[PDB]
Amino acid sequence: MREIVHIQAGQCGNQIGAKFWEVISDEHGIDPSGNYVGDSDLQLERISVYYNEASSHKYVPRAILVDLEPGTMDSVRSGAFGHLFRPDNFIFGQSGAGNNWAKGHYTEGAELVDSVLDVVRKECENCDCLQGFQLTHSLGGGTGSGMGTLLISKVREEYPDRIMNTFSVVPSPKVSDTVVEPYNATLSIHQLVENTDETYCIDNEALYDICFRTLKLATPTYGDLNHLVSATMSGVTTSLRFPGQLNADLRKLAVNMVPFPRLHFFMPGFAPLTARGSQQYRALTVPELTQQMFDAKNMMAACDPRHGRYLTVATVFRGRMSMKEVDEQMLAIQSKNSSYFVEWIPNNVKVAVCDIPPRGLKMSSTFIGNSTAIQELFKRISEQFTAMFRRKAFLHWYTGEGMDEMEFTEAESNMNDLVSEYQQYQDAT
Amino acid sequence: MRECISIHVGQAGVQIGNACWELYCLEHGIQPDGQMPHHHDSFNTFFSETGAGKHVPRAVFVDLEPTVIDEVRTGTYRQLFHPEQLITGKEDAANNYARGHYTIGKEIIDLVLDRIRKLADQCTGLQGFLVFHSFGGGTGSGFTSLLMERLSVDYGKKSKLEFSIYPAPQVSTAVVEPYNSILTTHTTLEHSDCAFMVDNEAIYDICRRNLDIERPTYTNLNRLISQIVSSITASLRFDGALNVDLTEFQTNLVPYPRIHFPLATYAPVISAEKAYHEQLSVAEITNACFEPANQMVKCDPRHGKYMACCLLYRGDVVPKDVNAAIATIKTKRSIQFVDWCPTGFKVGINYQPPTVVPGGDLAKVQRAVCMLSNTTAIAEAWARLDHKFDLMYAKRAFVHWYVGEGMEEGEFSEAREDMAALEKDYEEVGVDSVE
Amino acid sequence: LVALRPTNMDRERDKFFQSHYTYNPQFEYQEPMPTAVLEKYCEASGQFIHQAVGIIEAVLEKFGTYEHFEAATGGQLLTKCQIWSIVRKYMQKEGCAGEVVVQLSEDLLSQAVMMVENSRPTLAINLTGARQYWLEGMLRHQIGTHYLRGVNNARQPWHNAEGRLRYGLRPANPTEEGLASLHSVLFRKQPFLWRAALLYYTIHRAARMSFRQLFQDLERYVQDADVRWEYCVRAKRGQTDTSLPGCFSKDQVYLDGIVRILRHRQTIDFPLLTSLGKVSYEDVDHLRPHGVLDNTRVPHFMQDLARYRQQLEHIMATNRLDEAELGRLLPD
Ligand SMILES: Nc1nc2c(ncn2[C@@H]2O[C@H](COP(=O)(O)OP(=O)(O)OP(=O)(O)O)[C@@H](O)[C@H]2O)c(=O)[nH]1
Ligand SMILES: Nc1nc2c(ncn2[C@@H]2O[C@H](COP(=O)(O)OP(=O)(O)O)[C@@H](O)[C@H]2O)c(=O)[nH]1
Ligand SMILES: [Mg+2]
Ligand SMILES: [Zn+2]
Repeated sequence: MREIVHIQAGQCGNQIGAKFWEVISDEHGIDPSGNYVGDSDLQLERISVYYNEASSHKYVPRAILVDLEPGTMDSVRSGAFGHLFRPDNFIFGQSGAGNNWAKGHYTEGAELVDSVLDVVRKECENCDCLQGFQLTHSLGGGTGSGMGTLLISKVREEYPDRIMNTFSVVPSPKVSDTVVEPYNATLSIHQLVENTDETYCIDNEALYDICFRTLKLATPTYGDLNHLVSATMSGVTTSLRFPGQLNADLRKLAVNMVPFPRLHFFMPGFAPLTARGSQQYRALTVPELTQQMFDAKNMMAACDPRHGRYLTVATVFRGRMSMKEVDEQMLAIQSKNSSYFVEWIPNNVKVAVCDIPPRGLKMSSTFIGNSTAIQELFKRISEQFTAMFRRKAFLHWYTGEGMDEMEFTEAESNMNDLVSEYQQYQDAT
Repeated sequence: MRECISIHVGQAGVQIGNACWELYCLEHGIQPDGQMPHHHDSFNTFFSETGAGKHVPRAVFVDLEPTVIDEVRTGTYRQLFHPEQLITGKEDAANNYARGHYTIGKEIIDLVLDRIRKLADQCTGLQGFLVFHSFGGGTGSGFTSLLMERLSVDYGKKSKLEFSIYPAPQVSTAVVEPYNSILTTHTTLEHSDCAFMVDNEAIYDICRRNLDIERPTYTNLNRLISQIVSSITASLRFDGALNVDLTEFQTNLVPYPRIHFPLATYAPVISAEKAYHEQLSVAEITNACFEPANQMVKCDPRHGKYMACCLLYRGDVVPKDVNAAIATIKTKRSIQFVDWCPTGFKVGINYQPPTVVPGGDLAKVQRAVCMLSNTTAIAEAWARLDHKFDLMYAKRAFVHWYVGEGMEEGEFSEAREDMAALEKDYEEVGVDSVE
Repeated sequence: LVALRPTNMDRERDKFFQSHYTYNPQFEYQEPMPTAVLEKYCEASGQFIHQAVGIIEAVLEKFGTYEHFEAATGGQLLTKCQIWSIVRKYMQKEGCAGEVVVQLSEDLLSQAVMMVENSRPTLAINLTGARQYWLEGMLRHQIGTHYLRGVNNARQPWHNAEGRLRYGLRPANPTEEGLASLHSVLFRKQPFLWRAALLYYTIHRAARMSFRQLFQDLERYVQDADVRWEYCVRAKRGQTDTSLPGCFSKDQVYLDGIVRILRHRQTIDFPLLTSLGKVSYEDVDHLRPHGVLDNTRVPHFMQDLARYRQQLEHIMATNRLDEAELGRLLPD
C-alpha cells in the first residue's frame, strides 16, 4: 500500500535514478534480473511501495524514465541494473533539449509529455492507493528543468491531492557547469513554487566538499555523488518502506516541514560519514550522529545555516537505538543553538525512527532542514539572472520558441517576492 | 460479568496495547494462542471465551496506517486477537488533526463503531471504555475525538477512561503538537469521564534514575504504563479485601464536570540488584508515591494542591498500615490539599501481587501501589501548551493544512477560548474560600 | 447587588429602548425584598452634590465628552486573555496568588464585584467595557482594598456582628468604598473620579425623578443609552414602579467616602487603617489598642507611603477638591 511512482527527467535525474534503484534493490535483496533472492520477509512485506510484482514472481521498479536524447537512456539500458526496468517505460525523443528551457517546456516537451502522462496514468491506475510522486531532475539542464516543470504542472492538474517530491540539483555558487543556468533556474523555480509540495535542494559543490574533506577521497567520480544522494533518498523513504518504533510517511514530513505554502525548500544531510581508515577510531553513538548533522561542513546545500535560522528540522534515524537518547540529544542541540532556531516555533524538531540499518552499518541518520539561509542561494541566482537579463544576453534562443520577456519579468518578480518572504520570516518577532 | 472493552487508537495506543495484553496473558496463565494449560470469573471481565479453550481479548485495534497493525499480525501475538478487530486504514492522518477527524477517519469510523457494537452486545455487564491514545499524533487526537463523540452519542451513561500521552514540555517528537493537543482537548473535554495524564519525559527520568537503565526503548515505557493499567483493573480482575470499580474512580476523582485530568504514578520501581537492601515498607512505598520525583508527569506537585487521590494497593497488604501511612501523609505540610476537600483519599486493596514479565526490567515485589492523583499543578502545564499555541498561531503557521483539510480558523479561536476557560477554572478552584 | 438586580431587567430594557425612552420600567425582584436595606438607603443626600458636578464638569471641560474621556484615558477594550494576564500579574504583585477565583461575566451592573461564593472569595469581572489603564485600578479597588481589608478583619475581635457591637464600631462605609475609590484612580495620569461623581449625582436626581426623567437628565453628561441605563437602574435598585420618584442611595457612599478621607488624610494612618479591617477612619485610635497586627496585609501600593500621599494630593488637584474647599465642607 501507499505505492510511490518514480519519475526521472534530464540526464542527471536519470543517472541519479540508476544509482538510486541500485541502492533500493540492494536494500530489498533484489537480483539484477528483477527476481527476489533476499532473506528477510520484511523486505517483501512492503516491496509493493516501489516495486510491482510482475507475473512469474518477478519485480519491476515503478520507474518512468524520461529524456529527449537516447544517449544516457541507452547507457542505462546496457549497463547492469538496467535489465529490470520495464522496457516500455523508456520514453525518449530525438531533437534533444539542447540545454534550453524553452525547448524543454514549450516546443520539444509538448510532443512527449502526452506519452509520459499516459504511462503515468497507467501506473497510477495499477497501484492500489497512490501515496505520492518523487521527481528526480536538475535545474540547469534544459530537459530536466523544462520537462520536469511541465510534468509537475500536468500531474498537479490531474492529481491535486497527492504529494509531490522533487530532488532538484541546484547550480553551485562558485562554479557554473552551464552558461545559461540562471534562466533555467529562475523559470524552474517559478514553476516549482507554483505547484510543488517540497523541494530537496542539492548542490554539487557541497557534495564535492564532503567527498573531499569528510570522506577523504581525492577522486570523486559522479558515481559517488549519486550514491550519496541515493542514500539520502532511501533514508527519506525507509520510514514507510520499513517498520519502526516511530514511523513516518511523506505526508508527515510535508505537514511538519512546510509552515507556509511557498516556503518548502529543504536542505538534506546524511550521517555518519567516515573515511575508510578513520572509522574504527570513532564511536557510533546517537550523540555522535546528532552532533555531526548540525554544521555547515555536512549540509548538502552550499550555504552556512548560521547565516540564518532553521525554520523547521526533521530527522529520520535508522537501526536499533534508544528513543530517550535521541530525545536527550535533540533537547541539548536545541538548547545550545538557541539563536539558530526561530523563536515562534517551539519544539521544532520532527523525529522519526526506523528499525533497519542502511545495510553495512549499525545506525544512520538523515537530516532535512527547512531554513532561511537558502535565501542567499536564491539571492545569488536572482542577481545573476538580473545581470544576464540587463543586457538581454542569450535572450534570442528563448524568445525564438514563443516565450517573451514578460515571462522573465514575472518570474524574476516572483523569485524576489519569495526571497522577501524568507527575509520577513527570518527576522520575525 | 463486569465486562470492559479496550480501544487502541494510533500507533502509541497499539504499542501500549501490545504491552498490556502481554501483561494480561501472563497474569492469568494465558498462552499467546488463547489457551491455558486466589483465582476464580477473573479473566471473563477482559477475555471472552469460545467453545474450545481459546480465549480472545475484547480489544479493537484501529489505525489508519497498516504498518504497526501488520507488525502485530506478524508478532508472536498473532493467534490471539480476533482478526476482524484489527481495523487498518490506508493513509494515516500524518500528524494532522483535520485528516484524523474530518477526512480520513470519517471513512472507517462506521466500521469501528460496528465492531464496538458487536463486542458490546456480546457482553452483559459492560462497565466502560478504555481508550489508549496519544495526544500529538494526528490519528490519536482526531480519531479519538471523533470516536469519543460517537460513543457518547451511542452509549449515553457509561464509563469512558482515556490514557493520553501528554506532550512533554521540552522533548517533542512532533512539530504540530500544540494544534493536535488543543483541538483534541477542546473536543474530549465534554465527553471523557476521566483521562489519565502520562508523559514520556517523566518515564525517561524514572527509568534512568530508579531502574538504573540509561538507554531505554519504548518497550520499557510501554511496560510501565501496562503495569499501571493492570493495577487499575486488578480490582475487577481479582478478589480483594477492598475492591473498587471504575464508576467509583469517576465519582471520587472528579469534583467538577470539566476538571477530570488526574495524573498517574506507580511504586515501587527498583532494579533487580537493588531489590534487596530495602524491605519495601507499605509506608515507604506510599512515601515513594508521593515523592515529587516519582510522578509520571513533568509537573512539581508542590506548585499545586492535591484535590483528590486514589491509591490502589496489591499484594500482602494490611489495612492498618495503610491507614497509618495515609495519616502520616496528611500530617505533613508540603502535601497540602484544598481546604474544601477534607477527605482526600480513596483506598483499594487487592490480594494478587504484581507479576513480573520475563525479560523485563523490574524486580519481583510482594507489594505494589498505583496512585491516581487529581491535582492543580497540571494547570500550569496547560499554560505552557497555551503559550506554544499562541506563538504558532500568531504567525498562522501550518494553518493552511488544517484549513484545506476541512476546518476553519474560527474553530482554532474557539478552542483557544475553551482552553483559556479551563485554565481560568483551575485557577478559580485553586483559591481558598471565605467565611 | 444580586438581590436588587431586577429579575425582569432585560424585558424592561427592550421595552424602554423600543418606546424611545418614554416608558417607565416596572421592575420585579426575587422575593422577599431586603426591606431593611431598602429603607436604610431610601433617602438621597445633597451634601456633596456640588463636588460631584464639579468633577463631572472638570472632565467635560478637559475632554469635551465622556466618550472621549473614556477612550483617551481608559485605553483599549480588553480581550479575555488580556484581562487574565493583568489579573495574574496583580495577584502575584499583591502576594495573594491562588487565593481568589476569577470569573468573567457580561451581566454585572459594575466593572467588578468581590463575592463569597461557595464560602470562598470570588472576583467577578465585567468583560463588557474592560479597559487597559482602568482594569489595574479595579484590582486595586476590589483586591487591594476590599479583599485585603476583609482578610485582615477576619483576624480581628470585631470579625463578626457581635464583635462590632462589643468593640463599638461605626459602620465600615463610607470609609470602605471611599478608600477603594481613591485606590482605583491612584496611579492614573488623569485620576478624575467620574464614576463616583456621576453615581452621587444620579441618585440625587433619582429621588426627585421618574426613570424617564432621570434617563433624559443624564443626557447632558453622557450620551450612550446603555451607559445611562446602567446608572439609572443602579440609582433605582429596589423601585418597582419607576414612574414615581425614589432611589437606592447606597452608591452615594463612594464620593461621600472620598471627600471625608481626603479631608482627614493628614491624620489618618493608611497602613493601620487597612490592617484593622472593615473599620471607619474615625475608629482607628479607638481600635488600635485592641487590633492584632502581626500577620495583617497592607497593599503593595502603600509600601512607598510618601508616594501614596503624593498621589492623594494629585487626586484632589485633578478633581477640584483643594484643601481650603475640604476645610469649609467639613470644619472638623
Ligand atoms: N509511551 C509511549 N508513547 C509512544 C510510543 N510510541 C509512540 N508514542 C507516542 O506517539 C507520539 C507520536 O504520535 P502518534 O500518536 O504515535 O501518531 P500515530 O499513532 O502514528 O498516528 P498518526 O499521527 O496519524 O501518525 C509520540 O509523541 C510518542 O509520545 C510508545 O511506544 N510508548
Ligand atoms: N549530482 C549529479 N549531477 C549531475 C550529474 N550529471 C549531471 N549533473 C548536473 O545536471 C546538469 C545538466 O543537466 P542535463 O540533464 O545533463 O541536461 P539536459 O539534458 O538539458 O536536462 C548539470 O548542471 C550538472 O550539474 C551527476 O551524475 N550527478
Ligand atoms: Mg500514525
Ligand atoms: Zn466597591
